[PDB]
Amino acid sequence: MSELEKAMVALIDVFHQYSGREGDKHKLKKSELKELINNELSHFLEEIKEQEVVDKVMETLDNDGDGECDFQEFMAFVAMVTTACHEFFEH
Amino acid sequence: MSELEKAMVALIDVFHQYSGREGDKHKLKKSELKELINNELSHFLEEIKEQEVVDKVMETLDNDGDGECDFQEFMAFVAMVTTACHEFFE
Amino acid sequence: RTEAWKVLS
Ligand SMILES: [Ca+2]
Ligand SMILES: [Ca+2]
Ligand SMILES: [Ca+2]
Ligand SMILES: [Ca+2]
Repeated sequence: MSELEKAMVALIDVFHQYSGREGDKHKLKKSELKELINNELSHFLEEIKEQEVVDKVMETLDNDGDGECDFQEFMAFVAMVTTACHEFFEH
Repeated sequence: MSELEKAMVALIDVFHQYSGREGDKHKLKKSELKELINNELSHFLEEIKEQEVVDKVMETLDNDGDGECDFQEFMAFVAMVTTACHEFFE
Repeated sequence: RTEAWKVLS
């Protein structure tokens, strides 16, 4: 396993670490996504403390109107953030 | 750093490792995307031996038409592959 | 394992 391969299995992992807490085990509800951002992206994103902040993110990630974030939506989220971090590395 | 945050840095890193080899140092030419798939995604993708595979893969990824894969284009690639693997846990 | 060219979106 390459580092790349390992990083991918890591993403599957943390998504599930959180998506299995409540409700549908394969989707993130607002509470789970909040908990994820706050515990696993603490260094990359401002902490979410306000409900209105939660809504905007989920509203950003949720494309199929169900109000949850599935894995495909989460990958879109991971790319947003990683694309952010990467810009911090063009010189 | 969380595992997730490290995982993100690893993706930036693997991209830097291959995109700086030849040509534009911030993008992947076909040879570099080929070397990257073959050396770092051997467990997820069939080894690429035919040029026509590389061409077709690049054609999918090159959404700005410049014949190469820049970083955001590379994230889209990583989301595809990862999304394929995840069906293992669908 | 899958062939890389089949990846779509
Ligand atoms: Ca859930
Ligand atoms: Ca959704
Ligand atoms: Ca290059
Ligand atoms: Ca391109």
